[PDB]
Amino acid sequence: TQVEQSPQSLVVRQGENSVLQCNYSVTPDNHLRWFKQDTGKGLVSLTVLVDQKDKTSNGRYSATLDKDAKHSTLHITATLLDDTATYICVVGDRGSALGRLHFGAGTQLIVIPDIQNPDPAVYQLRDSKSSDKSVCLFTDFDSQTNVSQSKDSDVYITDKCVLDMRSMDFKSNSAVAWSNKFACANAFNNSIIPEDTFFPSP
Amino acid sequence: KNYTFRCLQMSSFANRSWSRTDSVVWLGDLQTHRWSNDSATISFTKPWSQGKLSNQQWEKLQHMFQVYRVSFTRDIQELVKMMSPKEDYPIEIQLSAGCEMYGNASESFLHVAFQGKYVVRFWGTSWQTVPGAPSWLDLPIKVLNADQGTSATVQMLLNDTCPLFVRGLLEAGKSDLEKQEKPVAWLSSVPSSAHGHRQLVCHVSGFYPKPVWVMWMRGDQEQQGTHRGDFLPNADETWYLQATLDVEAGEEAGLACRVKHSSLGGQDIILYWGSLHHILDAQKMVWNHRHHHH
Amino acid sequence: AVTQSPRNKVAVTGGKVTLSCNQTNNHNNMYWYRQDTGHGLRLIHYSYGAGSTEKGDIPDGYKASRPSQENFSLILELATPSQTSVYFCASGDYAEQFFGPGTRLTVLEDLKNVFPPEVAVFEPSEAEISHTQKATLVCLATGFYPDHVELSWWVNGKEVHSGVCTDPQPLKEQPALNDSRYALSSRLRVSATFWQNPRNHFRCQVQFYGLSENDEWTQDRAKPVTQIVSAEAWGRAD
Amino acid sequence: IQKTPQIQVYSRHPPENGKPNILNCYVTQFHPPHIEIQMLKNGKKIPKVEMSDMSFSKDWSFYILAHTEFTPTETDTYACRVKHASMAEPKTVYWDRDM
Ligand SMILES: CCCCCCCCCCCCCCCCCCCCCCCCCC(=O)N[C@@H](CO[C@H]1O[C@H](CO)[C@H](O)C[C@H]1O)[C@H](O)CCCCCCCCCCCCCCC
Repeated sequence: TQVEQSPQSLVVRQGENSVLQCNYSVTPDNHLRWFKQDTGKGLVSLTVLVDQKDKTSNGRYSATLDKDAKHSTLHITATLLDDTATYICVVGDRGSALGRLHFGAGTQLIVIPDIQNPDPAVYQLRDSKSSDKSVCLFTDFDSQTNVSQSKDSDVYITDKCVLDMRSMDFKSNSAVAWSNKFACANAFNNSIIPEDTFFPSP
Repeated sequence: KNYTFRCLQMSSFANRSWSRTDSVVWLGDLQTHRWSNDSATISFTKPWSQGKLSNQQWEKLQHMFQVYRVSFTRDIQELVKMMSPKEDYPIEIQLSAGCEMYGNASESFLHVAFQGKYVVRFWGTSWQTVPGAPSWLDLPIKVLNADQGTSATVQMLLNDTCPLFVRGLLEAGKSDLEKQEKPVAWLSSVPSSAHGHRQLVCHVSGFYPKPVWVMWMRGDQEQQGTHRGDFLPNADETWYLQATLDVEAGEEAGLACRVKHSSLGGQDIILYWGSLHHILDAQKMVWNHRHHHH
Repeated sequence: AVTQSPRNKVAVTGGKVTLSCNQTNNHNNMYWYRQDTGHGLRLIHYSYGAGSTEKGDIPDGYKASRPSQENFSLILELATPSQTSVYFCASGDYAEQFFGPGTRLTVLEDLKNVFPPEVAVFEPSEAEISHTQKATLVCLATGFYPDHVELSWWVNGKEVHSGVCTDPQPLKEQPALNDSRYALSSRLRVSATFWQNPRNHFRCQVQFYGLSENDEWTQDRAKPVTQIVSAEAWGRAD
Repeated sequence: IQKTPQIQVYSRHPPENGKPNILNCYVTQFHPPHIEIQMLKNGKKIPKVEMSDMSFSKDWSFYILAHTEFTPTETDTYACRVKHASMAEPKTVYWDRDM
């Protein structure tokens, strides 16, 4: 590939600075463009860099270009939850219609929310129709916690997932486990669960 | 006392996949640069061909061109693809770019020909079609003018670089450009296309620079029927020329070939028809006369 | 704006598929790319105007065609499993290209493995209600193949986004198998007072892109066509 | 369009028999550029034939110079054979020290 991006994926605490890298071997290098691709949609152009040594700024995105080093850097200042996307580095080899764009693999940015008051707990939720079926919900843990997968093929655990309650300014993490085989207390056993996690008797 | 600097490029496109581009660079009638399609870098054909430019700024300019050669090929091919049914291969593109020197003043140019006919030039800031040019070239101009970066980098070369460079070549090659080479002359003859007439030939080979004066004389009378031929090159960058005179058989005597050249410095070459020398020379070149020209 | 249709497609090996791309921007040039992980977009076919078609960087198996200015279609004469990818369309008159929303295409070896999802809503626990004064509903869509689902939450007939998170990637129900079915979850978190209102209606809606009316079927189960499957729960006074 | 090559053969010095010399073949006014220029001694292709870089004139027509070392005699015949797409057969032009 003629366009290369570091890092593979980047994880930043909400409201900090995130830095993305791009290195290319495209000749001639007329312009460089950064794109944002939100998971499950198209590409949207954030900024364009033209000059031998160029700098550009769009709201909270800023970018540099050093054609001598064939290098580019994208900065996001004060990162937001809705900035979780893949950012794609594109080099265009002509300044006219006859150009062909060169695409990087893209860096994937995942923004972990700053949980002020963790309330770690695992609840049991029962089916609306069939009393018998039930799930386990690990919820309100801090972003430090990573939710591991199952070593048992009968147990299904999902990866952590951030939800935002807009009117309440409340963000929270939550993973879901279920099995047909099994209690909620020992469902997320493979993850490192917090000491003060709440396991209510069923 | 003018000097014309020419950069000539010939690009051949035989089909969608095959292409070559070769380039030559002349200062007047002296070749300074060659650049074959086969070669990766521009070759010098003189030791002073770099002008008065340092390595670290010649290399920057050679890279400019290196990127251009690759890009130019792929650009034409894409324009062909754009005028798909309208235009098709084979295609011959020729480019003549340079600048003429004069005091400190100069005048730059960039002419382009499509299939032998000149159609596009660079003027001021943009590419322009010429008067008389075909109107199918209109979109390919609109496309190529959207390229602000190339237009700017061409403007730099024509307005600034060409002139600044050539002044350096004229200094560097001062010695070679002012060189003087002695012409050598001999006589022959041939049947005229007219019956009973004979065409006398006066070969003048190996003179430099180009400008020269050759006439058949009857004493103080320049024979007004003298036809000056065209200048033919030599392998050592000297020049060959012949001047012919159509005479009636028997009218050959008394005639002479007078050659003036700057290098001679006043002493003209004068070859007399029927001179013991002329008699001696012709014997030294007798042959079987086949397959002579009809 | 650059439109694309379809947005999702499930196809068989050796089937004819046509991805349409429309633009009212009035651009002369139109591009067809495909996106695969660990790659970055690659060029398939591109046009310079009406009637023009030019082989891009990876045109094998693909045959684009441009009937008019607005529309530009990409045709797969005989489909391959390897042609499973996400297909972006682009257009441009600088040389800024404008990208489409993308088509997700899955081409399978056999259709005898296609299943719709089973959708179940899981009601909030009294424990969570008592301790956080908030309520979470888990939606579980399970046993579907291929992974072509779009999960939406609907409160009282209006779709909601606040208080929602759906799984980024679904998980396979048999991680070892290549014909494995999938399972996706999603969560809706409301305030306890909101859940404690019997007048409130919660509906989890899963759109599954499967077989099309043209495709032939023979098996004992119901024809696994594109369809919406839903699960619902009502608020409780308790 | 397609322009027919004009061929001129001439020596660099006054042609003395048995004396080492240089024979020029100067092909002009042709288009397209792709030409096959060949020099012959008694029909046989002369081995060490050097050629200049192709160029073009104000007419846009191309021109190239071919040259080789040769020793002219009373009987040895020299020619220049040019192959081009504007001709059906190749054009052969023999050296005539007189013309
Ligand atoms: C005038 C020259 C004087 C130079 C003085 C120094 C003397 C040293 C002599 C060295 C040997 C010379 C070699 C002989 C070739 C003659 C050269 C001609 C001048 C060419 C001008 C150079 C253009 C430089 C810009 C360039 O490479 N530009 C590239 C890349 O541009 C990219 O990259 C750029 C820079 O990296 C920018 O980022 C913008 C990007 O798009 C452009 O794509 C070039 C294409 C435009 C040229 C086409 C004109 C011919 C028209 C065709 C006729 C119409 C018919 C068509 C129908 C089928």
